[PDB]
Amino acid sequence: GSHSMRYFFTSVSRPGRGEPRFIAVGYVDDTQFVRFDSDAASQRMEPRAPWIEQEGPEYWDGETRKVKAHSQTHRVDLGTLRGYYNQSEAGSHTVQRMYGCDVGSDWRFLRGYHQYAYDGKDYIALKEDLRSWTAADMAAQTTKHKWEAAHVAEQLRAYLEGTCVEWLRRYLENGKETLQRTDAPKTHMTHHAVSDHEATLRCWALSFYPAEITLTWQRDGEDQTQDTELVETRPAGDGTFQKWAAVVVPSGQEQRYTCHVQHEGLPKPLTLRWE
Amino acid sequence: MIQRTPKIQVYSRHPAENGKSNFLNCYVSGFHPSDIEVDLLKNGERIEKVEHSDLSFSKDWSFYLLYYTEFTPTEKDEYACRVNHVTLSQPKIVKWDRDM
Amino acid sequence: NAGVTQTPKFQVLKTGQSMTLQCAQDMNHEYMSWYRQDPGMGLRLIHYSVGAGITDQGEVPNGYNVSRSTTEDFPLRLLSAAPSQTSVYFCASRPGLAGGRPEQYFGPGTRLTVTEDLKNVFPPEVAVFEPSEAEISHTQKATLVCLATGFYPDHVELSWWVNGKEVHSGVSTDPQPLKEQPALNDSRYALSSRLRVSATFWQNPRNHFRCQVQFYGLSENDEWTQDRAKPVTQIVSAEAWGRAD
Amino acid sequence: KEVEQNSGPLSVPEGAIASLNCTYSDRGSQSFFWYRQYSGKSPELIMSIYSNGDKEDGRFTAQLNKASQYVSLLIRDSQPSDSATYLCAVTTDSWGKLQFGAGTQVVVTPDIQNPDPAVYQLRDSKSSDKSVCLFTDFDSQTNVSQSKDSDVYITDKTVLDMRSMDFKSNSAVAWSNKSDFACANAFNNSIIPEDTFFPS
Amino acid sequence: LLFGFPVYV
Repeated sequence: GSHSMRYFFTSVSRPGRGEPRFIAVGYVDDTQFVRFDSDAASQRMEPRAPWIEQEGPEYWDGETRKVKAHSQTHRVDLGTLRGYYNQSEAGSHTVQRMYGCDVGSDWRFLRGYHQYAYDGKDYIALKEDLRSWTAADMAAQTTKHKWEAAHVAEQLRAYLEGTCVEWLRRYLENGKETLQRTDAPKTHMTHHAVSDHEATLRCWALSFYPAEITLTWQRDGEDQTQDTELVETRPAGDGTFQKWAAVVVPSGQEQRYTCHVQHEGLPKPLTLRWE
Repeated sequence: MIQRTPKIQVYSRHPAENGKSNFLNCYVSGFHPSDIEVDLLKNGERIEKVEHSDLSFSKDWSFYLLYYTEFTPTEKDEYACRVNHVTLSQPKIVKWDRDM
Repeated sequence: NAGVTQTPKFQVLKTGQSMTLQCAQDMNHEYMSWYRQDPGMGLRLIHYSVGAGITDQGEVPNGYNVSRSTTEDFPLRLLSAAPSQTSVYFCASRPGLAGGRPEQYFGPGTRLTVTEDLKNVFPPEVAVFEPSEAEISHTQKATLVCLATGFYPDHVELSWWVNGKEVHSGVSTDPQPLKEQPALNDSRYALSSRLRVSATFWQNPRNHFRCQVQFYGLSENDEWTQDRAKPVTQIVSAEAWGRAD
Repeated sequence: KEVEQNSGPLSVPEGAIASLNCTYSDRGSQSFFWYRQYSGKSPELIMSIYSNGDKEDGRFTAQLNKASQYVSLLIRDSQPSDSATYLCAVTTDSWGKLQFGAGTQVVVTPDIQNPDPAVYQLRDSKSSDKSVCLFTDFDSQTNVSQSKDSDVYITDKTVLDMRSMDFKSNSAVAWSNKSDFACANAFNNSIIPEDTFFPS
Repeated sequence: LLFGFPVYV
């Protein structure tokens, strides 16, 4: 089905300690493909996936140059929002931005996006019409006027509906063996008695790509989020991801308690029960 | 401004068996701000050769970082991750568990 | 409204001379750019600056130094003038990181001629030619032509002026001044223009016709010992009247 | 040769469409521009286009195909005031140099509805020692070859326009000083039609 | 491929 390309940008200011940090990172689905960190040696955009080093010198030079302008808008934005919010200079403050685009299973344009946060809360985002802004506060409005008179949205729409989707597919078919794979979960179940009265059943799901998975626990008939302990989906660090879900069972009822696994690599949604 | 406490999970890339080369992960997520201090521990002594991923965020703007080290487990060695953030009164230690 | 201004329009330099071309920009842009333009290679980048304070070089940096103390002003200096710097120079401004539409704008240009010997500068002689008797007695229209001749550099501006006021309404001036003897690099120039009117406009003798030519040469604070009259920036005009035929 | 643009000159008469082309080589280019530069002045931006398809703005229409890397510009319904050279320019980002093409020169020839090709001789008002041969009113196909010597100086072909008869008419001029030269053999290095009026 | 035209807030 769907694919996406998303770029995440983080700029954090360092009072008394000079220039802000800037990290940018490029994803296609849940695969990191490029990075730039203001701290690392090179001071270029560097590759992070094998299917992208086959881009030539002119890709690398350009990427590096735009990631610096990104760096520079951010560097200035730190002191602009310090200004807007009349904040003290002695405080470290965070700016994040992510833009990107979704495409469907024909690879044609679905959704495009561009949000901005200042200290971890929405500042202004591009609406889904790619025409109009959502300033979160009253300082933030000044940016909205600035961006409306600088025709920002129009340049962004052009990118999101064009260059963003044109490049996603270039990436998607360069890394055909990597990105268009779907990796089935290696399903698994453990049983550990806590005291003498209770026991914990744990549905494991390992070695899957992509990171979209849902595991729901369920007794007898209808389901349960009244006893679900779910961990956040975590990377194994080899491209695949991991998740568990658990329950506090009254003992003897483990026959009618059932686990439910949904994914993209699972044709029929699999169902296990402790045996 | 927002501050969020990290969620720390300490685990292995493959199922653990004593004598197989493997990777021990400490994944910290859900935090804010980015300034986080994370080291890995082989019986309490700090592990030097520890890589980490590039900083990113989730939909709610919270950061995530995976920290990982090549290791070979035994029955006797105790592994743990040590995180420190502003949200903590003192640094956290989360001990690695085999079936977790 | 302004856009991108640059003084001067025209310049003659001798070899070794220093001159600084100035350029300015109303619109709050960050990215400015000097560019020379030439017949053999179109536009070439000299130097550019992507913010106030900072500057970097282009494809032809060499010979030209640049600075950017303010957002607004981006002056180009040529420290020692050289005959290979003879060109048209274009200021060019671009918004950069500050806002609004990728579009780059352009100054109106500075034509610069760098010559080895300053004795080569000549003003033009201007003549007005009266329409042929064969033309009027056939088409009932009347072409006045105007030769501007014997000038270096090609730094001129023709204008026709009837009865006191400037006509645009019947004129074709030549696009480019012609090399009179295209052997020399200091070869002088010639430029023609046409003005056509009706037969009854031409034959009314209250109608005064003048070809006007603004030449751009030496300043008045320049040393000049040679037996010729000093070729300063001046206007040479020719004229004719209406003929009662 | 990063932006290869159409060579020139491209000659079209009034009413015609004058399609221009430019191809570019950086794949990751993001804005595309057409400029207009009348001889002697500065390039003036006429068309910016930012994504695939056609962009319309009166008589101009730019097209963009990023897949085959081609920017076009068609000038629907030509005036003679469209005679210029048209520079295609392409950029990657806010800070990446704008890449100009070389230029295609466009000449809009005018409509002579009923020509009569004519050569005339003009004396001056006072005292400059050369006379003038105006060659005028002719067919828009006619060349004016300057290939004699450096004794006889000829101009190029130019177009005048009066707001009176709506009378667009072609001309060229030849002249020489210390000479034995006249008007009936001043353009016999060129193709003049067999109904040209020489004066007597 | 990154956006070409970021603007200050």
